[PDB]
Amino acid sequence: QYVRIKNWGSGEILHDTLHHKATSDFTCKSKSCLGSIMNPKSLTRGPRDKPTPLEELLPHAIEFINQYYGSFKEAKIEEHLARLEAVTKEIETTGTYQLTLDELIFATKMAWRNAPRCIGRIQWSNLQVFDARNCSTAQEMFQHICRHILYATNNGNIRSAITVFPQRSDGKHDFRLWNSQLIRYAGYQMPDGTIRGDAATLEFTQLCIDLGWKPRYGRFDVLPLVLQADGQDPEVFEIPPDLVLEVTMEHPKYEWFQELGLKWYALPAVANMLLEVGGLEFPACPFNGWYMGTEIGVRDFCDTQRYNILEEVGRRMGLETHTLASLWKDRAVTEINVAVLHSFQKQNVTIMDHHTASESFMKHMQNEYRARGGCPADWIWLVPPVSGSITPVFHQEMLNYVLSPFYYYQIEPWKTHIW
Amino acid sequence: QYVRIKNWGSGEILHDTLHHKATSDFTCKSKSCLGSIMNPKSLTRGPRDKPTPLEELLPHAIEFINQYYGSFKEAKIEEHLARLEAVTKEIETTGTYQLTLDELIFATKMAWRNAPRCIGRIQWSNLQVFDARNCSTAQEMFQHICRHILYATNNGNIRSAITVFPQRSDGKHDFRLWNSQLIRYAGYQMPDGTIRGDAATLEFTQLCIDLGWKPRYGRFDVLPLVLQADGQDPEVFEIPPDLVLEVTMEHPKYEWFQELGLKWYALPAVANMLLEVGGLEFPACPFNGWYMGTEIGVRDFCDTQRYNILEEVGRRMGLETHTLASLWKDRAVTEINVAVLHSFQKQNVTIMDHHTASESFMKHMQNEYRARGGCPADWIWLVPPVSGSITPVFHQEMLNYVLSPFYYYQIEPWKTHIW
Ligand code: HEM
Ligand code: HEM
Ligand SMILES: C[C@H](O)[C@H](O)[C@H]1CNc2nc(N)[nH]c(=O)c2N1
Ligand SMILES: C[C@H](O)[C@H](O)[C@H]1CNc2nc(N)[nH]c(=O)c2N1
Ligand SMILES: [C-]#N
Ligand SMILES: [C-]#N
Ligand SMILES: [Zn+2]
Repeated sequence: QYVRIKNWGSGEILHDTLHHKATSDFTCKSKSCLGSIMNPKSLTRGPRDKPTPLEELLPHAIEFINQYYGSFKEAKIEEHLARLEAVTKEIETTGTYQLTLDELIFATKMAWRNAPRCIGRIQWSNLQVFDARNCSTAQEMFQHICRHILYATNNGNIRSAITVFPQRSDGKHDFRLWNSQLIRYAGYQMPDGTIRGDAATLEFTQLCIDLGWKPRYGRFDVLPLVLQADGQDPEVFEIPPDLVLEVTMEHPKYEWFQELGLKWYALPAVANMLLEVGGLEFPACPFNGWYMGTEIGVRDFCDTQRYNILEEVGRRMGLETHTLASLWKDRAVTEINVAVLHSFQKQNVTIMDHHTASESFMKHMQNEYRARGGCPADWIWLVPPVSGSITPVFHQEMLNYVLSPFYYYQIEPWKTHIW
Repeated sequence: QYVRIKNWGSGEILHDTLHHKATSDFTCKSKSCLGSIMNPKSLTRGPRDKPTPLEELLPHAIEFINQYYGSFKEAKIEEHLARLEAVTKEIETTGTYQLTLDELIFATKMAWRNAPRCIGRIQWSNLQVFDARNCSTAQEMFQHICRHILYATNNGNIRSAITVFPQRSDGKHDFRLWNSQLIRYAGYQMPDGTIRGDAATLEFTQLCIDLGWKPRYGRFDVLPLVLQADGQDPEVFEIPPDLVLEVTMEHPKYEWFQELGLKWYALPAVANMLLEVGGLEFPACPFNGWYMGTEIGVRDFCDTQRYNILEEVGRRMGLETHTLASLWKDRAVTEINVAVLHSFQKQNVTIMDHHTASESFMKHMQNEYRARGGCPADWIWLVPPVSGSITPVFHQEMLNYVLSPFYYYQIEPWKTHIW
């Protein structure tokens, strides 16, 4: 059996069978639907005290091995069987197991492919993987991270990449990045009460300050890298400025846009998620793609809880800023998005508009149903923050489910860390 | 216990306990989340052959009675108990029961209040209820419907109202409106292949034609009323033109907007849903509110599957219509929304912009948690089709669940009708 999915923009239908591979449980009860919750337990993978129990690890590893050998065009049964047996014995004798380089590479791409909230998965097969499972010290992490940033930025020609640090063992020697993303701006709560910079990073910025970092009280101060190696206490690392590429904002027609003094970094790199594969868990695996215009223009700049610049852009456009019914927000928000796209393109920094991204995803989704009868998708995250109905993703029904490999969230490290 | 709900725009939290009253099951499995499905079984109430079984009716009626008497500021226990006993005996002796006028009025408002996909529920206590449970013929339905339209339009000063026809008995004498809404435009598939008018009503328009209605092949031809009384075959009824108020579209700055020849009706009136209360089911209960700018400007006019006018508005604004990345759609869509709001306001027809509606709902939601610890809400339907992130509803987490009384969908009558 399957699940019928229809696209109201074209009356097209699809049959989802891939949801049968659904790991465990999502976060919607039998009665209620918690589909709009941002960080539900179902999407989180928390700390540990002892190694993952064999009874549960062994079966997961078997699934992944089979999954891996089942992806080849031409099967290699003999190798398939040899690997199963080996892993089985290893887990049974050592209490865990190591992945081969090719299994890890496959896993990082499948996890990306299974990320329901990612709009850019059509790029899933193009992923540079940096194997840092050898790493043991904070300084070495720092180095791997710097190499990653340098490779991924590629002077504006953004390249998708991921760096995998040592897998979790007993959970008391976890490798962790305490940062939300590799590159982010600091947020400071001034005496008067006002916030300076990015309000979203207040807790973290305050944390860095406690760890010895010198607050520069700027509006766009790149935060430091806070690294945790082998369950060891976190160490602060300033990011070499040459490595951080930034785009200064200017509108193609409004010369006063420049006067706002806005700028944003070119590399979006989630640094705090956990990669799960065949029972193994990697709590440190920073990855990056390239930006979608609306993340910066709509969310980062316009979100009331972020740089909240709408009001100002409105006045400067001379709109009825005090008459909500005039739709001034709609006008300003569009001019901000045009500036963002224009700026990235003028400084040759890879970037994609939400319409193009939307049409792109729709192509990926079709390929997916056509390749494996399914494609986990979170409608709420996949529909752009503006122009929703104008993009095809809006008219597409979709099912959301957790597969494996998968990128899970984690509890903020500073809340579960034994100092 | 409860469920923690957070608003990321203000860090505010709420505790949902009202979800405990959740009827049966939603449409999200234990593993998968079908929260983006438009017409899931969980939201539909289909046909019948025999009267609703006592074993299940009696308990529902008891719940509703209790619910009704529990809403008074000052309890009336004696009356509470008298009513329970009476209903109990009636169901036990007649196989069903009748609601009092006040119970019905309460029920229609609670059902509105429990409609998770409605953005305008802050108006829930203001509802004109027309009791047509006495009705027996198609012509009488037609009359009630005409009275409803006349009262609700109120020459532009739109008033919310609902007309309740006879409740379902054995399911073989159902009263039904075959129309999507009371007032809608016809859609015609021309020989060449092109569609004329509203594509969304092709199946229905074709149906009317089969029933004898004369297709005027226009672009804005008000469809006829197709009424079903007492399980009797449907009868076509032209709507007196004087009763149908229409707004002609013109932009406040672009004189060429008028040249597009757009117009829309002033009364949005869902005509095909089923009202469920204490086990009883009313398959005929047309209701109406007033419009939200985006329903007409964004969905009705811009939806590719509807009047699809974006491209044309784009050319006429001289935008790079062939460069998706230019964000021309974003610009056109805004000008269309301004025309719609401007037009309704110039002709004094009640209407609300999506920002105001959004802020309004957020106020309702707060009152609700504060009044009964909950408020079923469908994020996917409550977030406007454009400017999503710019409205506060977007940053509000919410839970979706089916309570009772409730407005359910139904299977198109022409698919389950015994001619
Ligand atoms: C080709 C470039 C890519 C684009 C255009 C893209 C775009 C996006 C966007 C728009 C989001 C939403 C972020 C937000 O709302 O804050 C997202 C989420 C996500 N993407 Fe991608 N992505 C890309 C590459 C990647 C890569 C390389 C991976 C992993 C290997 C990935 C994994 C995910 C995950 C796990 C999320 C969820 C993030 C969260 O929940 O906070 N994406 N992506
Ligand atoms: C005060 C005016 C009202 C406003 C501004 C309002 C607005 C809306 C909007 C924007 C929708 C979405 C329609 C769509 O997406 O196609 C909706 C849905 C809904 N509203 Fe309201 N509403 C109002 C009055 C009412 C009334 C009087 C009732 C019932 C007594 C009601 C019941 C519902 C229901 C059941 C839905 C779901 C419709 C569907 O699923 O197709 N609304 N409303
Ligand atoms: C409450 C709601 O879940 C929340 O605001 C979501 C909505 N959709 C989103 N979609 C994306 N891509 N990113 C987000 O941060 C959000 N926030
Ligand atoms: C597929 C998806 O459920 C569908 O396009 C929904 C999204 N949100 C909506 N929201 C409202 N108000 N009305 C709609 O018709 C829809 N369509
Ligand atoms: C995607 N990050
Ligand atoms: C609301 N209709
Ligand atoms: Zn759900």
